[PDB]
Parts: sequence; C-alpha cells; structure tokens
Amino acid sequence: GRMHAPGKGLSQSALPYRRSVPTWLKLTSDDVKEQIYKLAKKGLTPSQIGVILRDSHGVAQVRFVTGNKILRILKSKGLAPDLPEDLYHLIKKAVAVRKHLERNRKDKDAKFRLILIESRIHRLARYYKTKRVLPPNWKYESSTASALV
Amino acid sequence: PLAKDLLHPSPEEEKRKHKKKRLVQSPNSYFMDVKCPGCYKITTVFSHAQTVVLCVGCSTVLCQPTGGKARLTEGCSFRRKQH
Amino acid sequence: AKIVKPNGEKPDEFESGISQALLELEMNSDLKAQLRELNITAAKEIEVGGGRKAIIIFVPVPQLKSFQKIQVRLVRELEKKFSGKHVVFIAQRRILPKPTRKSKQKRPRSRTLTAVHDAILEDLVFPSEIVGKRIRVKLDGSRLIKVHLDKAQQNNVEHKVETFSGVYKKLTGKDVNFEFPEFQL
Amino acid sequence: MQSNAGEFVDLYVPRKCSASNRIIGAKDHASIPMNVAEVDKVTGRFNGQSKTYAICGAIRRMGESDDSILRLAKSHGIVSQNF
Amino acid sequence: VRMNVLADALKSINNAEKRGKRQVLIRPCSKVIVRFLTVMMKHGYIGEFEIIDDHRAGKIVVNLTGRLNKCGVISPRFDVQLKDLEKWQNNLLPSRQFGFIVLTTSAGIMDHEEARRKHTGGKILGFFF
RNA sequence: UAAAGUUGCUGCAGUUAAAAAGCUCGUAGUUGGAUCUUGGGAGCGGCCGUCCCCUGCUCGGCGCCGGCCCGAAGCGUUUACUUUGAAAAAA
Repeated sequence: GRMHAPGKGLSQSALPYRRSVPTWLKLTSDDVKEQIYKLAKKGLTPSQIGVILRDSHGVAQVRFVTGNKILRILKSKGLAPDLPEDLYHLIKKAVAVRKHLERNRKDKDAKFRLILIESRIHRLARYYKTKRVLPPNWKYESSTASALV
Repeated sequence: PLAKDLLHPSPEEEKRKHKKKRLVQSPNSYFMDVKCPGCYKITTVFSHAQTVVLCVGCSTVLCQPTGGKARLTEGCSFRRKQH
Repeated sequence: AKIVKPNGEKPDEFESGISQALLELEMNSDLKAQLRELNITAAKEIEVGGGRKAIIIFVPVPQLKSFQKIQVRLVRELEKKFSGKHVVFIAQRRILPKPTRKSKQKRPRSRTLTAVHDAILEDLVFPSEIVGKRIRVKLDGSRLIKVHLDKAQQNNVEHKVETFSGVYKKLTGKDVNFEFPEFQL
Repeated sequence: MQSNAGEFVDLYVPRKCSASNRIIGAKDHASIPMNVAEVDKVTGRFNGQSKTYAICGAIRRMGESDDSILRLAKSHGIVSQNF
Repeated sequence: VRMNVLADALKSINNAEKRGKRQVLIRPCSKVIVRFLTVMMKHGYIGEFEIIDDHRAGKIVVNLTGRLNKCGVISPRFDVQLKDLEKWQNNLLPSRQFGFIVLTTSAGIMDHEEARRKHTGGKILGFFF
C-alpha cells in the first residue's frame, strides 16, 4: 500500500537469484567506475547513472559487477550531491507546485497535493537527520526552498 | 486441487505467474545483441530499455522507449544472450 | 615453494610437492605469468565415503578471483598428476566467532559463520554456479541442503557432484547434495 | 485412550479420511467408503481382495474427493504412474 | 504492514490445514518460524518441511498431516515465569493430556514440557494441539 | 462482591439492535521485515538418549631445568527477560 494514495500497486523491479556477474560483460569494475565518474561529471543522479548504464552498456547492477553501489562510488571520490537526490526531487517538486499555486488560489487540489509533498519532505528530512547525512540545524522551509534548486 | 507440487512448479505454470509471486523471484527481462546493418559493432541493449540507445559512431538510433519492451528500429536484428 | 602457511610454520612434503607441481606448470606451460604472484596457503587430502579420495587447495582470498579465470585449465594438469583424485580451489575465509556477553572492532558480515559456509559453497563447484539453495529439514530435525547447480556444465562436472558433497561435508559438517534443475535454465 | 494399566478404554476407535486424516464422525452421512478391487497381473480378473479407501464428507462436499481417490490409487499402484 | 512474521506463518498453515491442503507455502521466512516448525515436527503435528533460499528472506513449504487442529501465535510475547506456565496451559491448551505452548527461553525455542525439566521460563511465542 | 463475557488484560461490542470521526495529512503515544555459530572432542545406558570443553593479562601451590599446567584478585557492549541467591516485622 502507497504512503499518500489508496493505491495497492505491485510494480516492483525483481533482481535475479544469481548475484554472480554474467559472462559476456567485458568491462572490468574500474572502467565501470570510470564511466560512472564520466556520467556524474555530465550532471546525472545515481538513478539516471544506473539507467544509462544498464541500457547502452549491458551492466545490470553496478553492485554485482563491482563490490559497491553507485552513490557510494560517487561519495568515495566526492562526486555525490550534498543533499540526497530523492529529497532534492521532492523539494524540486514542492517549488514547482508552490510556483503554480502563487497565481492559482482557486486550485484547492494543488494545495492538498502540496501538503502531501511537504509531508514526504519532512518525513525524509527526519530520516536523514537520524543518519546525520543532513545537519541537525537543517529544516526545509518553503520560503528558503527556491535557493535549493 | 488440494495436492499441488508447491516445490516443483511445472515451467508452463512458473512462466505464467507474476515475476514476484514465482517460487524463486525471477525477472521477465533479458539483454540483446542488437546490431544495425549500416554499422559494424554489436551494442548490448536492455529489453525494457526506457532510453534512446544510439549507435556510437552514428550510423542510426537503435531502440525507442515504450511502456514495456522498447521498439527495436526496422532493419535491426537481436540475439538474447544468457549465462 | 609456493605454499605460504598462514601461521609461522612449515607445509608437509605432500603439500610442498603440490606447490612444486604448480612451479612445474609455471616453468613449462604458457600460464606462467598467472602463477608467479598466485601463492597457496594450505592443501589437504580428503577421504570421502567409498574407495575415493579428493584433494582440496585453500587459497589467499584476494588471489581467488585470479584462480577463477584459470580454473579448469589448471585443474586438468593437477588432476592428471594425482590421477584418481579430484582437485578443487577454495579461498581461506577467516571465520570470527559470534561476539558474546563475555567478550575491539565490529565483526563484519564477510567474516561470519554463514557467509563463510555459503561463499565456500559458491567457489566449491566453480564451472557450474548455484541457481537456488533448498533445505530439507527432515523428520529427525537435521538439515539437508540441496544446491541446484547450472544446467550448462552438467556434462563437465556431474562426476565431481558426490566429491563436492563430501568436500563440503568434511569442511562444515553439513550434509549436502547437488542437483540439476532442467525445467527453467 | 489407554489407562495406567494400558487398557484400551474408549468404546470404539474411529475411522479417519484416507486423504486428510480428519476423523469421520458417527453422523457424517456424506462420508464415502470405497472398495477398489485388485487384479491378477497376467489374467486381469478380480482376485478377491481390495484396497479399501475412506473419505470424510467434508472433502467430498468440497468436490476434491475425485483427485483424493485418484492420488490414493496412483500411490497404491492401481493406476498408471504416467497417467 | 507485516510486523509479526510468526503470526502470518502459523495463521497461513492453520488456514491451509482447515482447507485440507497436503502442503502450504509460507512466503516470508524467519529463524523463529523455523525453530517453531521443528518443535511442531518433533511432536509429529506437521510433516518434514523445506526452506526455499532466495537471496532475500526465505519461503518455507510445509507438508501437513491432519493432526494439527490449530497452531497460533500469542502477540505480544508476554514473559512467563515457571509459576505462570500452569495458568497459560490451563487457559491456552485444549487439555493436560496433549497440546504444547512454544515459548522462547534462553536455552532455546521449545515446548512448555521441556521448559519444566530444563527449569527455564521465558517469552510465550505460541501454542499448538 | 459473585452471577457481569451487562466495562471485556484474560474477554465484549460498532452493516441493520447503542455504536466508525465527512475526508485526509500530521507530532508525541503505540507497533515495526529478513539477516550476524556451527560442527564435533571426552565419557556412560540399552541407532537414540544424560554430562565436561570450544575469550585474555598482577599475586602463589601437586610440580619442574626466565617460563610451561593450575589457584586468587581486577578489566571485560549496554538493558529488558528467565533461573538462583541474599534480604524482606509479627498478626
């Protein structure tokens, strides 16, 4: 069951049993990391990196090929973003909605969906403060939000 | 039926079922040796691509994204590779 | 010769002879650059049930993936040398005990009883790879792990199955069988 | 059902389903006791002995009684294993 | 959401045996389910089962007789002294002649009758008869 | 007080008998997925049962040509839990 919907969807990605790398994949773990760096430098998220990789370069899971996963490869060298991509995207969506709702006070549905998105943010913020990957001093305020692109 | 071989699903029954609900979890995707006739190189494309996989050294654009499986452009062939 | 014991001690004349048999492959055959840096930690001769013997070669863990490239290539020459025996290549996985009330750094999941007994089994059967574990918890209460190896390399490595079951049984004490599921892949 | 001295004291020992082991109560009138006759393995005639089967009314009302006799006659050798 | 995984298991094999199934898939798996089942097996209530290893939590496939009248969880896992264990088997089993409270002691997950002779109480997991 | 399972932890009810907030978000409250040790060594009864073992470094007694076996301190993830012990006026 979804967080802020009645939806009981089951559209999950389903990894195979065999964590063992396939045969055909000729790229060594280092050249995969080198290509991950090349994608990160272009300005892509670990989500967008992983998609571009498995599509055009036949690398199912970076964790399967290498040891580690894409953010931890970004983070080790310091190509990772300061605030997480998923909490970035909710703040990005909240600034989009709030801009729409500046000149559309009639749009009561928007206003309700804003409160649902605000709740997704506060909920993730609270999680990342327990894991100290955000400052304890940090708090998403909608007036301070437009600077956080 | 009361008695079902729950440990031994016949492969007609297993491939029928939802990927998550299979006795052991198993995807419905696969990697393709997609080759265009204009170019020399065999590119590895993911079946459910969801991007525009291009020919590196542009002779064409290979696949186009849809709901599920991507459309392989007319002219292109595919072998499904496995381990 | 190439048998670098983990403790400050000596190998046996059998074990030093196996490491000289790896020098015999180095200073003759063309896999010589891929035997220079590759050391050995131990080796044992394991008497399985019936009138059969196998040989088991423990390996340095970071050098294991170098063996995985050159496995069957090398296994041929070491197996014809010790003709009637089966030769198998496991890494020496150090295995820390469960940190108790009574008894310092966090014991990592790599260096754990289950991950040792499962990573050994993964690189026990090498040419075939495991496509599902099943476990009969039988009426008496004892487990019987049923390892479903790949359908490819069935004709290659079926003869080593009742070896593999013995190799793992003598190591961990866990009663194992190896099967081949044909109906999927 | 047996006392400190070891005596069977209950006034009858019940039958129970040859399928699902459910004891077959005194007033279960749906319950089906069948005699399946066996045959001389070269002549093909009634020998005089049978492989008797008993189902509780409950499984019979479910409609699974068919498959449950079919299993009990397959694992008994009466029916072809190939089938 | 799923919170007591031992609840999902015991209710699913209870549902299944009431239906008359020869075996039942119980499609999350924990070490506590596996110890509970082995206790039900040692007293012959369920048949020799099987733990399917995917690389997530397992799935178990449990051969059934028609001996298990009901298995069940007590949630929450109340603490049981050796004093109290009479009052549980008094109100939670169908007789003194049979039925077994499983309770996780320090010695291990086991029936109430072994928790007597080992002289160790602990937390009630469930019961079966 | 029991009867009262008509206050319901054990143990009640909430479609129509009394009863689910108009709907949703939401903080304290409450509840929270899987996963991290096992095989055997020693011994007895007739394959199965009941026992001992699977942390380490200052002071002396069953002894030995500075230390080996062991005895007594002191540091040893932290709690709930369970078992034992001390202690807990009688009436």
